[PDB]
Amino acid sequence: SEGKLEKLRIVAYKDSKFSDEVENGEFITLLNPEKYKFQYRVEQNEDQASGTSSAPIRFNKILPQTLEFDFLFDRTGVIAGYEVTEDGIINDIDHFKKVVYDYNGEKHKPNYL
Amino acid sequence: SEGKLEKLRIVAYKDSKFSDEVENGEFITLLNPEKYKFQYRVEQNEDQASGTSSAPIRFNKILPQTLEFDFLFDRTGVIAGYEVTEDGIINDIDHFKKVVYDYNGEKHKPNYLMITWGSLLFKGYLKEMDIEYKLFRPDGTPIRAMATTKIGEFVEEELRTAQENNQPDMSHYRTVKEGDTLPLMTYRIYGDSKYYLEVAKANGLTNFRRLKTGTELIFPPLQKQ
Amino acid sequence: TYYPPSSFHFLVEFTGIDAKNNDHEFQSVSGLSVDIDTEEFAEGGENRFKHKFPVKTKYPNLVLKRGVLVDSKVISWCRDAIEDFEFKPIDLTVKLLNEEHQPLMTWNVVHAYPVKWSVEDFNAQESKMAIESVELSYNYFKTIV
Amino acid sequence: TYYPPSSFHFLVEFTGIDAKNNDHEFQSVSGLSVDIDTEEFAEGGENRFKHKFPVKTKYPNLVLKRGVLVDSKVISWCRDAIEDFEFKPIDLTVKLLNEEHQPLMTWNVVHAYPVKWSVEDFNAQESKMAIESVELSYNYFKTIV
Repeated sequence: SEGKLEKLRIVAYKDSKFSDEVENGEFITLLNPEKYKFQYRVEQNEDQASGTSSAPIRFNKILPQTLEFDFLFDRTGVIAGYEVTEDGIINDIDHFKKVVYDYNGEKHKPNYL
Repeated sequence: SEGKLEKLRIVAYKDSKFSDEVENGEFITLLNPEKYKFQYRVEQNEDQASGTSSAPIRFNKILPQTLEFDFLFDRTGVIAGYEVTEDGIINDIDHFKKVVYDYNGEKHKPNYLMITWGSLLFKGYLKEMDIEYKLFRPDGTPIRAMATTKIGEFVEEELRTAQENNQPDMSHYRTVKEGDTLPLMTYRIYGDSKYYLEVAKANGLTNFRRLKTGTELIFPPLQKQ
Repeated sequence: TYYPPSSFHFLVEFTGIDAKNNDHEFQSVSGLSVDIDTEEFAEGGENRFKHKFPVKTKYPNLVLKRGVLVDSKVISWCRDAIEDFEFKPIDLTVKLLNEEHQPLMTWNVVHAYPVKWSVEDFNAQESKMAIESVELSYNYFKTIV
Repeated sequence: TYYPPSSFHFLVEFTGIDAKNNDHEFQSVSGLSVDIDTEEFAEGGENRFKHKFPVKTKYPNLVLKRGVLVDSKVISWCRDAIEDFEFKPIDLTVKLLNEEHQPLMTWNVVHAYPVKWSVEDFNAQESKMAIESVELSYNYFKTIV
């Protein structure tokens, strides 16, 4: 199964331990992103007195991380393996938004991803 | 009617339930926009203490949505299906502004808008507009113009609580399946396993350590103040 | 075909302009073709090719040439657009003919109007015919055969 | 080989389109090639060369020419895509033949569709055949030999 092209997945969860799945809350893409990107930040305290040549910079804290990527949705009919649908991409985007964006009244918040 | 090219429409409304139409308040375009764009924002609280490697993240709010698109007005005479008018685009722009921009003295505000084209259906308010005039007849009558628009999103407050069906405050019922225990079910409903003796007393159970696999139980809410 | 046809026997006809026999005769016709604009996309994990998608169908302008004719109806129509911005699009038929002078195949050119008109340079030292050239913009074409 | 083969005897076949003998005969075929896109990098301290890395495999469009045929099945297929945006990709085989008319070598062209169609200019003063040209986009090819 080395030869299989794997596709990116996103699953929604109910609890902060990630063990209780939202029902019908799994999205699978049809085209993979080209690339993705991470970001890392560390903050220090840099106060010094006047008349001096350097400061011994101090550790403050580590800031939260960030991930970014782009997606493409297309149901025109030139990509091998898929069919043209009567309503195009209407149900693909509506299922994608239900997983990652919509407010959940059971937990009073959007979903864990 | 698959073969029909549908055109974008904008209708003005008087009430926040969108059931009472403004009279002569419907605009239909003659050329469709090329594309349109949406925007979504979620805000979090990210305070943390010094010395730590991660912050405790808490959901705060969902911010209002945004739609943007561009229009073209042209009465030169090369587009099939339409006629050249004596006054050009003067009445097209004046009717478009009366629907989306002008102040209404009956309601002391501008109009509520519904925007429909194909699969799209959007309710809200105008925020921004720019109109640029491009071609003219020799006597100064304009025949071409371009418009850029930004629309905000409106939800009435009675409909917000019905869409956020917010539910330890309400009542619940389940049916017992084989493999269920009373302290595990109490944890998934309340968030704590310690309420199992109050659930058993409210259902009249004496032998709660063995549940029979057809029983329907109630789960009462926790008391307030 | 078994023996394909030649390209030197054809007719150009206009709809919406008064007909004259001298406006149906041309030296050369060009521009009867089409293409599709596309876009590219690279999918992560797929290293054998990039994906390509269609966007729009595109047509070139239609170009007609002939010797100079002074009383042409087609040119009067071109002048109204060129000089006064009065535009009134027409339809056109291009016919490729057989030995009985009947069509082998035709092209239906839809909603055309003038964008260019010119006459080639004069030269006192050369023996040449004065040649006129007209170029038209149109929306699309269909074929009948 | 000891004596390499010539290039004037070949066959083009289509899969997914009704067959006719007149759609398998062509004047010329081109576009059977491939290339690899690369990127460059300069490493500090290494002054003899820059490094080069592969990124993607790239293929050109396939181009076919012949004399004009009026009842072609291939052209009807091209028109559905051109006029209505109905796309239904096909596979194709290019065969280079020996003296017994059997393949020396073949090319397997995968998932092709039409992007272009044209006919060359008419000229009342020249003796020429009307020539038709068709261009197809595809994903990749493989060879058998």
